[PDB]
Amino acid sequence: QLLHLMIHSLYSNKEIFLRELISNASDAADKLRFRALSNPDLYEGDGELRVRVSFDKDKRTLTISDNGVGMTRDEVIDHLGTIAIGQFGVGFYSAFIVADKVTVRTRAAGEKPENGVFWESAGEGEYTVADITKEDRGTEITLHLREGEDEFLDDWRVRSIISKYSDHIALPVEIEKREEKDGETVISWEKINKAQALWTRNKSEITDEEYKEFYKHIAHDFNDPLTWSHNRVEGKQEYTSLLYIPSQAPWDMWNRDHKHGLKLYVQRVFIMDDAEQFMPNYLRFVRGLIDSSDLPLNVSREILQDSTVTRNLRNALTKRVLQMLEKLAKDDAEKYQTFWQQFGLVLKEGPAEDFANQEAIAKLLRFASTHTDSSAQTVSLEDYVSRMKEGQEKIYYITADSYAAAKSSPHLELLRKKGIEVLLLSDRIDEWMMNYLTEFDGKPFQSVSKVDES
Amino acid sequence: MKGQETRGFQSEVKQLLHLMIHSLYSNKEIFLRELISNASDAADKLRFRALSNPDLYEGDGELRVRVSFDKDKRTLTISDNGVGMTRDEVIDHLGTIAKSGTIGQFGVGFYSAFIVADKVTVRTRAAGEKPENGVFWESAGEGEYTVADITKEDRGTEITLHLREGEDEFLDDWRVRSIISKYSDHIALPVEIEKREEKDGETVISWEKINKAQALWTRNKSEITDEEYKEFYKHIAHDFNDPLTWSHNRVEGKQEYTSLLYIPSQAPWDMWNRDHKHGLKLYVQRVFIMDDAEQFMPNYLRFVRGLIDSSDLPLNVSREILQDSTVTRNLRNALTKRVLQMLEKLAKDDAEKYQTFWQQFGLVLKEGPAEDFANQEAIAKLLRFASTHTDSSAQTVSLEDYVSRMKEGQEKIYYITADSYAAAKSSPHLELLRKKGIEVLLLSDRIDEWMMNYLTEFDGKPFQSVSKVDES
Repeated sequence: QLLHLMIHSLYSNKEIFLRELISNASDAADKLRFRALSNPDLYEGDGELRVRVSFDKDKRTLTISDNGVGMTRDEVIDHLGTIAIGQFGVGFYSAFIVADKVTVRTRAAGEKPENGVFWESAGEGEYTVADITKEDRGTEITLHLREGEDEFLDDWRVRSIISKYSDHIALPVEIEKREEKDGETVISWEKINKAQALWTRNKSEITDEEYKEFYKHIAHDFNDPLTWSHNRVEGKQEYTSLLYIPSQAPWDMWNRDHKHGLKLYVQRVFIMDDAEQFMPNYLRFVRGLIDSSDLPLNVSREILQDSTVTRNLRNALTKRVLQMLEKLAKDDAEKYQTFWQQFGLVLKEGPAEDFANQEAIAKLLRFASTHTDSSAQTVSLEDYVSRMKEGQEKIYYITADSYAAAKSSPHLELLRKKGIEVLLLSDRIDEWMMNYLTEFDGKPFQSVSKVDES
Repeated sequence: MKGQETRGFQSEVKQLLHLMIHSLYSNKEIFLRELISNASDAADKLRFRALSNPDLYEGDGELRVRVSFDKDKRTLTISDNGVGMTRDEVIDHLGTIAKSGTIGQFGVGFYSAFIVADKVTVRTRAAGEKPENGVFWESAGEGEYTVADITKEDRGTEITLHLREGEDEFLDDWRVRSIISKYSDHIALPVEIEKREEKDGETVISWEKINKAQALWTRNKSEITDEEYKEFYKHIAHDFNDPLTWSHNRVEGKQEYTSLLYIPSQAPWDMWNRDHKHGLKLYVQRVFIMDDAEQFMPNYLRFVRGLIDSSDLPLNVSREILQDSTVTRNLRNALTKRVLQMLEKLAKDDAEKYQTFWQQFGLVLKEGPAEDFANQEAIAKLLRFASTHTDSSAQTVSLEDYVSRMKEGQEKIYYITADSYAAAKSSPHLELLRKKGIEVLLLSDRIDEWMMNYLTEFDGKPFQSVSKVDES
């Protein structure tokens, strides 16, 4: 039970806990830097945010300490007391793959050090909570390594790993550096981290693993993105965007209770997650961030809804997704087919929602067809067009509930006989979509079906 | 259906779950991969018990797995004709699962399944049993299951998922046909999908193979995709991680066999265990013999996963035999060399992936210079160290690299031994050397010490250290 299912689902990469606590640190710092803008005292001492990693080979413990927003006993109770922010939970329990005891100690931002929180668990089922006095604010996680997990006690190996999960993080990730220097012990801290907000760096110098690690960072997805697009704009609109396209559709995609939007930053200051006013509905699947100069620091989820600057930004961002997608479509056909398998049904509600970009959208669509006796929705409108017979004016299509149903079940033999190709639309939404996508490249569509004799 | 009896209760639940569902939403299409891999295995086991009793095939000797669905009923079936299940194997394996709702992989599959289906039904009959001993099984995957004895002429297992709503992609021909094609390109057992067709009033059913159906290692290197390889690894190693590289080789002549050997991206949680799980997968004349056959690799390479098809071994061969078998010894030696060539290559083609390998297995590989003198030289090149040459603790120093950087007139390879990279770096009395400017390997692994008592020289050059044992 405990063993198997995970030894294969999560234990795959037992380093997972590490690329989470660090991610949590990179977010706790963000929140703090946002509160402290208008409330300097929160920094109460050190304003140089960083996450520190260190180990005690003798005591067998790895520690990760950050000085960000820290937590409240309620915030803690909430994440670790699940059943009789989110990543912290995953990272915590995920740590047990490599640890038999994980201990947390945190004191909140702007709080009496006497209001610190202490939470511990030896894995199993019994935890330990306690109010305590924590001097420096932030969160500190101490792991007690199991036998055989001594790789997290080797300066080299540990350093190396940490790198793999922070080159994309802006928060400095410092590693302890003791050096036996005359008599006493000189304790230093050097940073492994390049420490610059990813979207801030020049595309030229960002590795693919960095873009990929960064996607998993903001989207909270174990999978890699299919493509992305990094763009910096100046002038009319001044902002920086970095948008992704997953490779697997999230479970909450087909729900009224979403998970969509872009991560919003203003003047490099974090504002909120899931700013849904930035992408139209037919692009719910896009993930990414936007860092605007033209938006106030005090923007409201409410403001963006009636915000013109936002609509303008949304329109611009919309076209980038469409370009990204077409570039993918020409650059790597195999991944686009993946895209289409995961999101084709979401993209089909675009012709009725976005007609300024209708042509573009239509080019990204794929269809099943008579041109191959398979149901592979591999056919593109342009392809269809290129194969039309001389004298053919219309793009023919049939609608049904099944590929099968629409294939040899209708009355398309006249067309078959004339050697004309017929799109075989068979998705629940196709019928509705065809009310808005009425012509492509100057050639109008037309269905086959019953009842019609002028 | 006689004797329908419902069985309910057990008592366990927490942490684990939420953690898994998190990863079982990462890919709901996975349950399909499991069932297909399962039928693939429930097929090799039938072929093993085969020759010892050719009557188990009861007619159909063409093993396969059929996938089909019914949109109106919202069902998806994955029936194979492999070995099957005994009422007890059923209750034993399928019971535990149903009890913790809300061998081995036989669970991931059904678990992910329930995420997708609000009901899974399993009609089965183990090979070599009267059609009357057919076992039925079902469960809303809530807390209780139902069992009954049914009659199933057809041997094998017939799993059926009733799809939850919103899970319509699994009733979609195109859609379903891909995933299958995705999780079977690397499988030998044929994977067929139903091809229904109404012929003038009637409805004729046929089955078309979507699968290539060739044993991966039986195909030419050229023809195999880098992806088919990676997926084949996961299938036999049970490791969701891609491997770093591999080595496919078909040897003809004096030694008739084929070998596919991989080098995992990460050390499992049992590398340093006396309850291992280490060994290759043995095949004889293409027929599956056994798993984790540790008699084929030297202990210092226990990290290697892969398989082997011997043409010089009897369809008998047992662990006990391989152990005392000459043919085997010559193979372990042959494979050992191939692993080192592979490793040696990796170091050349991708200094970065090799640095991963080092990181993951460097310490296991350090036992080799003293447990295999015959190859001590090759092994010595593969090792990597943290020298003074760069102000870093990174273990990126080749011993060959070292032979280079050696002020003329120098003939010894110098090294320090410490408990930490820290100690080793300056804690000693290095100065004298630092002055004359000489490269010094900084060793900080517990095993290093043991190793330096046997690793005497490398490139004709002997090793000399800068010792210091200061304890009152």
